Amino acid sequence: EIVLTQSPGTLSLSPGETASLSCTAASYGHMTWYQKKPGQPPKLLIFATSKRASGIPDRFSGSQFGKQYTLTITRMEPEDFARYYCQQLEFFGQGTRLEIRRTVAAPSVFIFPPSDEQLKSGTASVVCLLNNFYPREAKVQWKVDNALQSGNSQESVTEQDSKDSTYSLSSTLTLSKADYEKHKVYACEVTHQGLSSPVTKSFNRGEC
Amino acid sequence: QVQLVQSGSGVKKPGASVRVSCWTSEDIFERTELIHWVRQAPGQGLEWIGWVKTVTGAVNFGSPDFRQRVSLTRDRDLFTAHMDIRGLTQGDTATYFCARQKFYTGGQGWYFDLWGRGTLIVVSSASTKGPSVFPLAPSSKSGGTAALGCLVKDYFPEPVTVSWNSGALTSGVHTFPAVLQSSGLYSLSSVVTVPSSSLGTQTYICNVNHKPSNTKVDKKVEPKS
Amino acid sequence: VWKDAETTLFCASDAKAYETEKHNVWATHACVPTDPNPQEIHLENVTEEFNMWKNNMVEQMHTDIISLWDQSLKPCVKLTPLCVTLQCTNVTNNITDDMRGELKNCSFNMTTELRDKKQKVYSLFYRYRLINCNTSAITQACPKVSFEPIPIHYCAPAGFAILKCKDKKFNGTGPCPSVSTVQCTHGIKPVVSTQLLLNGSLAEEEVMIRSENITNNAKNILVQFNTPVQINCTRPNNNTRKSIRIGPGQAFYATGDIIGDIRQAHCNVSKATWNETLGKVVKQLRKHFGNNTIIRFANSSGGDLEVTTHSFNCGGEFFYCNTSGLFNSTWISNDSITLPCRIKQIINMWQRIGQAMYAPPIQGVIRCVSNITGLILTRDGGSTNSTTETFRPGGGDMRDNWRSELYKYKVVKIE
Amino acid sequence: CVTLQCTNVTNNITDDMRGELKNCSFNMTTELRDKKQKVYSLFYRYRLINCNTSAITQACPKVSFEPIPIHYCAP
Repeated sequence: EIVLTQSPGTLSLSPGETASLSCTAASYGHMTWYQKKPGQPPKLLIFATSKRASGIPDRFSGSQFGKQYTLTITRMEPEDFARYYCQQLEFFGQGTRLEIRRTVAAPSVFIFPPSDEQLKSGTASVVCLLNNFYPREAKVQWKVDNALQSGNSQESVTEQDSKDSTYSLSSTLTLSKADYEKHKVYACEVTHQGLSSPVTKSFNRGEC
Repeated sequence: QVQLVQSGSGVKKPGASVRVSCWTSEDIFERTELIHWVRQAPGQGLEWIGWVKTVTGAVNFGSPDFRQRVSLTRDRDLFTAHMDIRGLTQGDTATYFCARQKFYTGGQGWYFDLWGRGTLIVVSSASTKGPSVFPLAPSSKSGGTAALGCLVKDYFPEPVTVSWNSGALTSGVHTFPAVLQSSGLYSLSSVVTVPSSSLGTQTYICNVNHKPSNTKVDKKVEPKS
Repeated sequence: VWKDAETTLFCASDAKAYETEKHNVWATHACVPTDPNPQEIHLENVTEEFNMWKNNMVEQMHTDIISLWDQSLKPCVKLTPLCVTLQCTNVTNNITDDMRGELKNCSFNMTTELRDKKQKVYSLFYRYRLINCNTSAITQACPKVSFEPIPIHYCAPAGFAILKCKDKKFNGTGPCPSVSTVQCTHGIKPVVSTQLLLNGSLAEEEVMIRSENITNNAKNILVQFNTPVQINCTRPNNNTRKSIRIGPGQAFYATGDIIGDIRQAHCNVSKATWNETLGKVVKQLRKHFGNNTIIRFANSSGGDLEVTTHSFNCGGEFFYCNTSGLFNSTWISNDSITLPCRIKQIINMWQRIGQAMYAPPIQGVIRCVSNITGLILTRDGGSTNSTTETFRPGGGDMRDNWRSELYKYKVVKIE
Repeated sequence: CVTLQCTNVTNNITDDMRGELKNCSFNMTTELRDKKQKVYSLFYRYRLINCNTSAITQACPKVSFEPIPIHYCAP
């Protein structure tokens, strides 16, 4: 048995709702549980299983059913959404991202040619943006002349917008000058819950 | 939970070594029995390292790998904890925290009183390099508005901070988390949502401020004519 | 009615005032005459629950035994000059003739009983110039004193009684239906040692491993043996010929001059003897952790010498014997082991409150004999691929020495 | 316990055959860290002839020693 199985890995619930997290222990013993905001250190919220720390809102409760460590966060506020981790002794859990539950939003799909400066430099960044969509969970497939490019690209997604409550994703296909020029069409296929079909945006080698 | 005063973020090379420091007030140091340490990889969860006793200096880790690689020292007189890592490797690139475990925790498990500020340690042979900024020339050939941004490529180390129009454009701006390339250099995109009808008539300057190398690059993102 | 108590202790002994040993007089003068012909009254159909880990008796005994040090650091033992920069030379000299970088013969100007009259004399560092003091360095050994654990009996408080569990295998943290009332304790010695338990009690049945949470790798693993292992510690060499006090606040403590066969000190104990006991331990462990899991032992991974090596008191002089060889092995489910040790006098006592410093050893060589009656270990742990479990020498909290005894004792109040 | 250097009987009024009152001078350090001062003291019975032992000094004000009747009552 793995010491801790924290689940789910991601939980999306609306403000005012109650979050219910489960960390399955391989053993018996008292549990501890920490908040961690982006760019911030971990922060003890609940210890000894069901004993919250000083300065922690009462809406944060804890328990355990057998080895199934239970975490309850009632009447969640907009400022109560962050990364959270369980810990049993020197071992940590899998980790959970607590997110705000919204309706499914289709991405605004844009595709951008690399600068001539970069192509002359010897490389190419072929970029496809998913602007303002939800959830961030998406399948973007690069097809260069109808050829799957996977591992030749790097993706970076923003966090849940404080106002829009959505995400944006930058997928940058990394090509050399040679490979770039060797191909013409750089089709970004965007598959997403909100979309009815893979949205295809493309452009010509070195053309706008 | 006043943060434990850690050293500043640092960049070393593969095979190098670094002492990551973390210290605090007397009271907290006297409250805590062991000083523990835990690291997180970029975009990953928590990976526990080990602990060192404030009374005896005794050490123990989650792996013999940490036993050899990581030497935890402490000084009560200076109320400070040191973490020495030798034989730095690529996988050691991560953010590190120290945490204090008070006395008399009983059988309540491992709960910590104070947590550290956080120290980013990067292990890469890559030399100091300013960013190259490439504009995302937007299409003008599907809504009323559209994204356009600058590509802050090939820079090292992190971080890099990107403003727009000298900080006049912050609304509707999506600056993307910096990502490590296989080259060993970092890259970061930063985009802003603007009217699509104003493309090619308005000027879209992004101000890329790369502090590590003190390099300030303004660049315009405009459709090609 | 079985309440408490909680808390107090009443030490005692039959040792006469003719003996001046420090622990003897802590039991003869600082405590009261004991009562020979011990007696127990077993309770009839009564079950008592013990809690060694939150036992106030351990707290009291730990505080008291530490506090007893106050008795020494007051009268004669002082925190005074000199800490003049001592300049150290090579090994001295003729008879040794030894590859020892630990015995540092360093010279300095020692102020005498006279206001401003110095004198070039020698002293000993262990481990240039200096490398001393810079802290609460508590010097002076005084005459007599002498440190060695003496049996101390603790009798029930006025109106209260001592309950003692007679369970051959007691976790010290659960119920005991086999329990008797006893006038005083069997007699608990103020054992001063790390990692190893010297001259403690023995389990009646099998090796008893106890720890508040055996899964919690911050907890110390207390391993009580069911058999003694004789450690005969001997100083191979001799020197520091007695003490030579100089003035009111001045003394020539250390060095001597006679020197001898200078070489690393050690203790003799047949390696197979405690190898047997390690066999017992790993059998207990593997039954606790997987029922068939390989048990690996390892040495210290660092820390202060006091807890890195086996620190213990012998005749007032503190020895720091490296026993890595006693751990470095793995148990899958005539030759003796010889351990390298070092003598200090600088010891960190209390919680970094000060460093006691005695000396000279006086006379020469030394012999101490104590039987190991348990160990203190600490488990590393690891992921699901940990497989074999790793234990390294623990220690750091001498209170554990009292836990190994008081786990079965519990004072009680009756109505 | 600075070495006191002793002279002859001092001086004018005595004028006495007394080898017991030894008037000896020494450098006495004052309340100031390192400021000494040549002053006189008395030995009874060269130079020195003092201390070399647990010499407990100071008489303090008041004190005064004389046996006073003390009554001891039953326990």
